[PDB]
Amino acid sequence: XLLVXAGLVLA
Amino acid sequence: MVNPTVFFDIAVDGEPLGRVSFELFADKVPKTAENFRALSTGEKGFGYKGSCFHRIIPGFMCQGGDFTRHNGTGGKSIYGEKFEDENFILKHTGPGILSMANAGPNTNGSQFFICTAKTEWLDGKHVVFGKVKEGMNIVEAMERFGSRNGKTSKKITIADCGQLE
Repeated sequence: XLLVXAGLVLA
Repeated sequence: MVNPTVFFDIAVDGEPLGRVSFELFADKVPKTAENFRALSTGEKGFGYKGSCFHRIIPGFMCQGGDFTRHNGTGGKSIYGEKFEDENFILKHTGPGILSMANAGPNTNGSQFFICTAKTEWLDGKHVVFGKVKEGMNIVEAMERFGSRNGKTSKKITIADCGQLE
């Protein structure tokens, strides 16, 4: 998808 | 307190591109703003200078601030390895918004993103703490080096950074 994460990047 | 202003001097594969400045909303989120400010000046002996934007998605955002691992797994705050979500008073209203990347609730480190669109779905999950003042066109220029999966075709870098006011 459209996330802004730090480590486990998801859809 | 007057909201502080910081700048990034951006480079593309070493070549200067331009300057982006940000207003930091210390009047809403003083702790979150202070962390970004200090990391931008390097006054704690570490920070954003020389770091890269590891993940850029055109039409979405530019992500950077990982100055220890340069890939999304690193960075630290001036308060320690992580700090809490200060508040969610401010929202992701449009291009230029400056907001904290995280790995779920209360895991703010040093990673951030500059929005190139309104990102409403992120409201309440990511702490908004600033907005681009000058050089949005430079952000737009940075954006063209990203891709749908985030990978950048050129090394986008913070050649220099500091506080203007």
